[PDB]
Amino acid sequence: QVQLLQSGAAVTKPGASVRVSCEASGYNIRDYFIHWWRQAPGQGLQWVGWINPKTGQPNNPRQFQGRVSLTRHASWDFDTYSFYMDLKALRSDDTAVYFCARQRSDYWDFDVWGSGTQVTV
Amino acid sequence: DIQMTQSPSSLSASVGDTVTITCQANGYLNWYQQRRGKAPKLLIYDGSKLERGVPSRFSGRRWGQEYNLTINNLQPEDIATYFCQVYEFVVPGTRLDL
Amino acid sequence: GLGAVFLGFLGAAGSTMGAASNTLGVWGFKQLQARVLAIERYLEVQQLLGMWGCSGKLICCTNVPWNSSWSNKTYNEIWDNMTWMQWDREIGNYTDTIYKLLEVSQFQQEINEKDN
Amino acid sequence: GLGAVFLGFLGAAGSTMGAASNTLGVWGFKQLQARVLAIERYLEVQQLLGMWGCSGKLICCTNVPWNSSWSNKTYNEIWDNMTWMQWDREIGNYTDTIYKLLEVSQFQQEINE
Amino acid sequence: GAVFLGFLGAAGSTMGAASNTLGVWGFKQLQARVLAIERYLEVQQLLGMWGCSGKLICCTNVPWNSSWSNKTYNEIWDNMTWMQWDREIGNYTDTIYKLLEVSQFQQEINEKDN
Amino acid sequence: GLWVTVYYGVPVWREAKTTLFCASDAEVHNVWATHACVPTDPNPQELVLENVTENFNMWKNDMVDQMHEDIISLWDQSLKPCVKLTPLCVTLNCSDAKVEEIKNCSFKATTELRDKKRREYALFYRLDIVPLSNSEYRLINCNTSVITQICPKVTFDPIPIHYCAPAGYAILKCNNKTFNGTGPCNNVSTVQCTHGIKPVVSTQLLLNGSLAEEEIIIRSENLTDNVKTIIVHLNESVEITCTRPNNMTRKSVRIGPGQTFYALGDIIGDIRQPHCNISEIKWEKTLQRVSEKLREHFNKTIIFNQSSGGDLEITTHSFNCGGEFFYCNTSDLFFNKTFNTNSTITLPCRIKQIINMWQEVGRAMYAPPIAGNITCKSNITGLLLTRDGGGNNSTKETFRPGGGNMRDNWRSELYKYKVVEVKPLGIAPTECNRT
Amino acid sequence: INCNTSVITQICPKVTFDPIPIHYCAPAGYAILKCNNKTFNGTGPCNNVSTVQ
Amino acid sequence: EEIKNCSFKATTELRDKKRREYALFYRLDIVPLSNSEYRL
Ligand SMILES: *[C@@H]1O[C@H](CO)[C@@H](O[C@@H]2O[C@H](CO)[C@@H](O[C@@H]3O[C@H](CO[C@H]4O[C@H](CO[C@H]5O[C@H](CO)[C@@H](O)[C@H](O)[C@@H]5O)[C@@H](O)[C@H](O[C@H]5O[C@H](CO)[C@@H](O)[C@H](O)[C@@H]5O)[C@@H]4O)[C@@H](O)[C@H](O[C@H]4O[C@H](CO)[C@@H](O)[C@H](O)[C@@H]4O)[C@@H]3O)[C@H](O)[C@H]2NC(C)=O)[C@H](O)[C@H]1NC(C)=O
Ligand SMILES: *[C@@H]1O[C@H](CO)[C@@H](O[C@@H]2O[C@H](CO)[C@@H](O[C@@H]3O[C@H](CO)[C@@H](O)[C@H](O)[C@@H]3O)[C@H](O)[C@H]2NC(C)=O)[C@H](O)[C@H]1NC(C)=O
Ligand SMILES: *[C@@H]1O[C@H](CO)[C@@H](O[C@@H]2O[C@H](CO)[C@@H](O)[C@H](O)[C@H]2NC(C)=O)[C@H](O)[C@H]1NC(C)=O
Ligand SMILES: *[C@@H]1O[C@H](CO)[C@@H](O[C@@H]2O[C@H](CO)[C@@H](O)[C@H](O)[C@H]2NC(C)=O)[C@H](O)[C@H]1NC(C)=O
Ligand SMILES: *[C@@H]1O[C@H](CO)[C@@H](O)[C@H](O)[C@H]1NC(C)=O
Ligand SMILES: *[C@@H]1O[C@H](CO)[C@@H](O)[C@H](O)[C@H]1NC(C)=O
Ligand SMILES: *[C@@H]1O[C@H](CO)[C@@H](O)[C@H](O)[C@H]1NC(C)=O
Ligand SMILES: *[C@@H]1O[C@H](CO)[C@@H](O)[C@H](O)[C@H]1NC(C)=O
Ligand SMILES: *[C@@H]1O[C@H](CO)[C@@H](O)[C@H](O)[C@H]1NC(C)=O
Ligand SMILES: *[C@@H]1O[C@H](CO)[C@@H](O)[C@H](O)[C@H]1NC(C)=O
Ligand SMILES: *[C@@H]1O[C@H](CO)[C@@H](O)[C@H](O)[C@H]1NC(C)=O
Ligand SMILES: *[C@@H]1O[C@H](CO)[C@@H](O)[C@H](O)[C@H]1NC(C)=O
Ligand SMILES: *[C@@H]1O[C@H](CO)[C@@H](O)[C@H](O)[C@H]1NC(C)=O
Ligand SMILES: *[C@@H]1O[C@H](CO)[C@@H](O)[C@H](O)[C@H]1NC(C)=O
Ligand SMILES: *[C@@H]1O[C@H](CO)[C@@H](O)[C@H](O)[C@H]1NC(C)=O
Ligand SMILES: *[C@@H]1O[C@H](CO)[C@@H](O)[C@H](O)[C@H]1NC(C)=O
Ligand SMILES: *[C@@H]1O[C@H](CO)[C@@H](O)[C@H](O)[C@H]1NC(C)=O
Ligand SMILES: *[C@@H]1O[C@H](CO)[C@@H](O)[C@H](O)[C@H]1NC(C)=O
Ligand SMILES: *[C@@H]1O[C@H](CO)[C@@H](O)[C@H](O)[C@H]1NC(C)=O
Ligand SMILES: *[C@@H]1O[C@H](CO)[C@@H](O)[C@H](O)[C@H]1NC(C)=O
Ligand SMILES: *[C@@H]1O[C@H](CO)[C@@H](O)[C@H](O)[C@H]1NC(C)=O
Ligand SMILES: *[C@@H]1O[C@H](CO)[C@@H](O)[C@H](O)[C@H]1NC(C)=O
Ligand SMILES: *[C@@H]1O[C@H](CO)[C@@H](O)[C@H](O)[C@H]1NC(C)=O
Ligand SMILES: *[C@@H]1O[C@H](CO)[C@@H](O)[C@H](O)[C@H]1NC(C)=O
Ligand SMILES: *[C@@H]1O[C@H](CO)[C@@H](O)[C@H](O)[C@H]1NC(C)=O
Ligand SMILES: *[C@@H]1O[C@H](CO)[C@@H](O)[C@H](O)[C@H]1NC(C)=O
Ligand SMILES: *[C@@H]1O[C@H](CO)[C@@H](O)[C@H](O)[C@H]1NC(C)=O
Ligand SMILES: *[C@@H]1O[C@H](CO)[C@@H](O)[C@H](O)[C@H]1NC(C)=O
Ligand SMILES: *[C@@H]1O[C@H](CO)[C@@H](O)[C@H](O)[C@H]1NC(C)=O
Ligand SMILES: *[C@@H]1O[C@H](CO)[C@@H](O)[C@H](O)[C@H]1NC(C)=O
Ligand SMILES: *[C@@H]1O[C@H](CO)[C@@H](O)[C@H](O)[C@H]1NC(C)=O
Ligand SMILES: *[C@@H]1O[C@H](CO)[C@@H](O)[C@H](O)[C@H]1NC(C)=O
Repeated sequence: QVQLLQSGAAVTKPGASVRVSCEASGYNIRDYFIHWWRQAPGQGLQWVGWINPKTGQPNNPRQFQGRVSLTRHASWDFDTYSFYMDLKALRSDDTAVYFCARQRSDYWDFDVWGSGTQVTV
Repeated sequence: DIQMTQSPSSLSASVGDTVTITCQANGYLNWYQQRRGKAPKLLIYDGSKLERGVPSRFSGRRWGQEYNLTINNLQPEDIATYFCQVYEFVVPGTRLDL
Repeated sequence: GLGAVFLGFLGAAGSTMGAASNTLGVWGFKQLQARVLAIERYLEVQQLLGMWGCSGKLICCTNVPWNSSWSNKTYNEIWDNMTWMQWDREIGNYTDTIYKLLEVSQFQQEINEKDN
Repeated sequence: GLGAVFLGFLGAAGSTMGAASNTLGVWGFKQLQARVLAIERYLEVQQLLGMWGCSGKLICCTNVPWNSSWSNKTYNEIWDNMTWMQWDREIGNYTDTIYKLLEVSQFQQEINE
Repeated sequence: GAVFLGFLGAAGSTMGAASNTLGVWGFKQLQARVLAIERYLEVQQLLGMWGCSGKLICCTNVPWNSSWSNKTYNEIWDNMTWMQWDREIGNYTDTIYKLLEVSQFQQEINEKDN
Repeated sequence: GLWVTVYYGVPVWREAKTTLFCASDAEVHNVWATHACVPTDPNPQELVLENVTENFNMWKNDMVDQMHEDIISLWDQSLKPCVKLTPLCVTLNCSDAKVEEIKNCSFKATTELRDKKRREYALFYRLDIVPLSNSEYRLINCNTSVITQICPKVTFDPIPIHYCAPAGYAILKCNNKTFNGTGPCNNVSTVQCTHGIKPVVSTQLLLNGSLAEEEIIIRSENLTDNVKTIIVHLNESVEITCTRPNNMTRKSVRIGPGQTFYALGDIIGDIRQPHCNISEIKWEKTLQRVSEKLREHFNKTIIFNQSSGGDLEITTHSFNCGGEFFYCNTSDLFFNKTFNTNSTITLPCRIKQIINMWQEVGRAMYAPPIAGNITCKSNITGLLLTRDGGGNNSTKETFRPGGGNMRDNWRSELYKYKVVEVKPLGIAPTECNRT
Repeated sequence: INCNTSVITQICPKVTFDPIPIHYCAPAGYAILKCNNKTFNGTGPCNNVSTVQ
Repeated sequence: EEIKNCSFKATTELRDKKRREYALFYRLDIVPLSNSEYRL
């Protein structure tokens, strides 16, 4: 649980694509799931989906289905696993900051979070 | 179809007193605090168990379908937007006071 | 040794106490562990009985009085309404105390016949 | 455990029925396997004897009579003409049946008290 | 296992007073279990063949010849403990075991023809 | 009372975990190494308890955990003797196959004569070899782990195996017939020795295996949670049978002293793309029956949609067919199928030679080819699905087939078992007062 | 002579391959029967049999 | 004279190919062949 650093801020015009990267080194990445969260200005948290590190099986809400695509690319060593999040279509309401979380056990609790990556349109 | 509500929507209390927040929800509930622009942090999981790294004076209790979070003797840096976190449902919190 | 007889005791498990009486590789190393594990359990039961003065007798009585602290219920109710399982749950805490008191009784009983 | 006690029974094997009464590596895993087999064998005899009411008794006496189908012979021929070898095969076919009725005989004795 | 440690209690007390009162881990443990279980049966094996098959104190019908020992009963259970007893008879323990064994067989036959 | 008595052989048991051994029923070595399994009893005991109720949960059951550990060891033991294909990763100059699925080419490797180089031609599938840069390829998994070829002698046929409890222990099972996954069942029977279980490996549609009766049982750790998978059990056997029409040719390639590498050799006969076919009307109504069961458990309208994506081992149905490992779409079965003739649904798909099964750290394995077409039937008796949800949905609760951890395959057949220790010592009050 | 069909392994220099008499000795609960018929081939009954552990 | 930084090459992903690599070793970990040459 040493760190869960994320990518930097980026700006994309409507109709473009944005890439956000999340890296984890300390803990064993093949044992705990990873979740992605969204938060638009002046609003609470939102759910984007989860990706299983063992097998790259994503799971996203209906609204984001067909747009967001979660990918995991392990390094040569079984450490510093890289988690990506790509979306195709943009909307005026997609202006938000996306975080990188981690599920610990059956209890849906998150103790390590990334800094954030603000994306505008 | 887990449901939850936030009755107050606006909280105010002077420093040094006892203030509480409640989130009536089904299933497991987790409490988080969010600074301005930074990621949240976990206080308690399963409603009562305490996370490592959260300072004392932060504790929670469960009574039926309602969850208690007791905040006491406020000191600076404690102002936060507290929200209850169900599996994939989070409701907006409330800035405590200052 | 044979486990078939052990499963025989399990018949009529739900019946009352009174009614019950009336009625080189992994494959080869796991087997060896089971055989060593299985044989120990048989001797563990025998070892306790051997030092209780009972030498394999299915029903065996003793002379230790029953302390009212552990339990005090009428005999008929226990053997006519209760089951073997519920007995272990309430006495399970005090089984160790009961076991120790049995040991001294047999030791005292045998010594008495010597001095006479 | 000790095999000498087993050896003594083999003595006078050919003697008549009555006369018998009157008179990490390869080495270490096989040894362990044989040792586990040796100890298991002893309890098989004890287990059968214990459930028949035989508790450390060289000779026992039960309370079950013979069925006429098993055999029809009297004492003198059995105990002075045959030997344990050929005699056993005569009753061997009924060995399993006798075991079942022998265990219940001891069990029903204990419930009486 | 604790029962064996119980015998060592009051070791120094006199005989009379004592009566009144896949890997390295997995195979070594396996060997110990088969070694310990065998040792238990070696003691039990001898006891059964002698007619006393679980009694705390046995009772036998073999006379005490003067050959092995010669001393008064009072000066056996009052001055020395069990440890010194072994050295005086430890050499001849084989003879007593064989002689005592045949006694059980002889007694059994005398019971059968009764 | 006032006097104690001890009873031996009483019906008392308490939960415990203990090692279990194998048993086989009825010349050629097996990967499961069933030759060491003791013969099964001619007629196993099926003692039944009448007035006793017990509760147990399969999710916390240790029987499934033990099976998962030993199965891994068996494959580890199986691959130890036969050789490992280390000396095959070189600059594989492959352009195309004369017969984007099959690639024919040769690799420059030496067997003896240290200062000499001689080429040998072998055929590999397109997905087996990944590009190195044009017209240059390389073996996929040898920058992560060493590849070892399965021993030719052993066979992959799954035969039933019984995990049979040791003496002094009992296994409790109940046939509640609509038995819930977790909770108390009031009809428990004690079986000393379990019944046959087939170690089958699959990812999406459980195959072969036992069925249910007059029910469509749905089991999961918790319905509300999303990560937890849903195990469906079908009472109707929807037969699935398919073949590989193409004809192979075995060929041996030297790689070292006493080491042989069997390649795909030469292709004989016209190329025919492999596929698997499934009855249409039989499957179309099969999901509808499952949909009705899921409707009451969720109260909302249900839609099946294909898997979102991922690795080839989870996004495609996989199984073993006579030593050949398949990976098929199963996309036409769960696409746009909202549930509120002789037509047959064909499911074209391809084959993979190097398989990363038993997902773990740094471990690969190569499957030698087999000459001649192969035919294999099978029964579909359960679907593994992962619910896709964000809530706040007017009905429209989408269900997407997926996979999960290997133990989920066997939990569907071990869902009624509990190994339990037996304590036959009992103490009761009695007025005996031993004479 | 053998590298294209097998792998040669040196014998450990320390060990000695000289034969030393050994006893194949049965466990407890089992016996071994040997009969000392002066003239007797592999098959056939023999009337002088002794039990050796 | 306590820690030495230097280069060499050994096996890689592909047997035929080579890669030059560098690592730091302590002075007493390695021994000289003789000038500017060492080995484990
Ligand atoms: C999938 O996951 C979900 C999510 O976890 C899980 O949901 C659980 O479901 C079970 C069963 O429905 C829940 O357990 C129940 O909890 C009830 C509420 O207990 C709380 O409130 C008690 C005060 O009484 C309240 O309720 C009554 C009745 O509704 C009401 O009149 C009152 O006014 C008041 O509102 C309180 O005492 C209790 O605290 C006790 O228990 C907790 C442990 O839960 C313990 O830690 C405390 O120390 C204290 O002892 C708790 O705070 C409860 O009423 C209910 O009781 C029934 O069962 C008992 C069994 O003996 C009966 O005796 C009794 O009469 C009732 O019939 C039951 O215990 C559980 O809370 C859910 N989970 C969560 C997180 O809430 C699913 O089960 C999961 N599914 C699967 C398949 O795994
Ligand atoms: C589900 O059950 C079916 C039916 O038994 C299984 O199909 C069987 O698969 C085996 C795999 O080896 C076939 O064995 C083969 O038989 C042929 C012909 O005898 C032989 O030439 C091969 O060398 C091999 O031994 C078997 O014939 C086949 N059964 C049939 C065709 O009826 C299927 O494998 C089971 N499911 C799973 C996942 O295994
Ligand atoms: C498998 O179980 C399903 C129910 O889960 C059965 O479907 C019902 O079968 C009965 C048979 O009389 C029909 O009357 C119903 O209309 C069917 N549907 C429902 C929703 O109940 C199905 O028949 C079972 N199949 C087998 C082979 O037993
Ligand atoms: C699997 O089922 C499909 C049905 O779609 C079979 O495909 C047909 O096979 C016959 C065989 O003579 C051909 O005449 C048809 O033209 C085929 N139709 C289609 C649409 O492909 C297929 O042969 C079956 N395969 C097996 C192994 O049973
Ligand atoms: C092996 O090489 C392939 C292709 O260059 C690459 O995709 C893969 O990530 C490498 N292995 C590891 C463990 O990174
Ligand atoms: C706890 O929650 C209940 C229910 O919302 C509320 O009535 C009570 O005042 C709360 N108490 C504290 C100390 O937060
Ligand atoms: C179970 O209870 C019923 C009803 O009292 C009784 O008839 C039956 O005999 C009981 N079962 C046993 C095994 O005694
Ligand atoms: C026995 O009972 C007496 C009185 O009920 C009590 O004082 C004593 O502690 C009990 N002893 C045990 C061992 O239960
Ligand atoms: C036995 O001890 C346990 C310890 O947790 C306790 O919960 C239980 O109530 C006790 N039961 C009896 C009958 O003393
Ligand atoms: C044993 O003999 C006695 C005396 O003749 C007799 O009373 C008794 O019934 C016999 N035992 C049996 C089982 O018949
Ligand atoms: C004796 O054996 C016959 C068959 O061999 C059987 O029919 C009969 O019931 C048996 N009788 C007894 C008393 O065992
Ligand atoms: C025992 O039964 C078998 C059954 O086939 C028979 O062949 C054999 O002759 C029987 N034994 C004797 C001694 O007759
Ligand atoms: C130990 O020796 C002392 C005298 O030295 C004696 O008083 C005591 O009783 C002895 N204890 C035992 C257990 O023999
Ligand atoms: C007692 O021992 C003496 C010593 O040799 C021996 O001569 C004598 O026969 C023995 N008597 C008995 C009864 O053991
Ligand atoms: C016991 O035997 C040993 C070895 O023969 C001998 O050295 C010792 O003196 C003997 N002791 C007695 C008391 O006879
Ligand atoms: C691969 O083989 C072809 C043979 O047609 C040759 O033309 C080409 O140069 C080769 N490429 C290499 C060795 O990189
Ligand atoms: C199976 O268990 C359920 C639990 O609610 C029960 O209602 C049902 O009657 C049981 N089945 C049978 C056949 O008793
Ligand atoms: C099994 O019982 C539990 C507890 O009542 C329940 O939550 C669960 O939904 C049941 N199983 C199914 C498949 O409904
Ligand atoms: C319990 O299951 C057995 C399994 O065959 C069945 O025979 C029996 O009828 C069942 N019990 C009830 C009450 O239906
Ligand atoms: C499939 O294999 C069988 C087995 O002999 C053979 O008879 C048949 O001709 C084969 N068919 C094809 C299309 O390869
Ligand atoms: C494959 O390529 C090699 C390249 O030399 C060629 O000789 C051969 O004819 C091709 N076809 C097959 C089936 O090997
Ligand atoms: C879902 O529940 C509601 C409320 O009881 C009911 O009106 C509706 O018909 C249900 N839908 C189903 C069972 O599909
Ligand atoms: C199924 O998924 C596809 C693409 O993923 C989508 O176009 C279609 O609308 C989905 N089906 C629904 C929502 O019923
Ligand atoms: C088969 O699956 C692939 C991806 O796994 C998909 O692109 C393709 O469309 C599927 N086949 C059909 C006929 O849709
Ligand atoms: C999905 O299913 C709905 C159900 O009626 C249908 O209207 C729609 O056209 C389907 N879309 C696709 C892409 O199959
Ligand atoms: C095709 O496959 C069959 C499978 O039995 C085999 O016998 C035959 O030799 C192969 N080749 C041809 C040309 O049929
Ligand atoms: C598959 O289902 C059929 C339908 O009766 C059955 O005959 C067959 O035995 C099943 N498969 C297996 C392997 O039992
Ligand atoms: C989402 O929640 C709001 C607030 O309860 C509700 O009005 C709305 O109908 C929900 N969405 C759907 C599709 O039901
Ligand atoms: C033991 O019980 C019997 C009757 O079962 C009775 O006659 C006797 O007096 C009792 N002994 C004692 C010491 O109470
Ligand atoms: C040896 O065997 C023969 C029979 O082949 C027998 O006649 C002879 O007596 C045997 N030898 C002895 C010494 O008995
Ligand atoms: C059997 O062999 C033994 C070997 O010592 C010999 O003493 C004996 O006389 C032999 N008996 C016969 C009948 O040959
Ligand atoms: C170490 O030696 C290498 C030579 O390969 C050189 O490139 C590098 O700059 C040197 N210093 C460090 C800190 O690596």
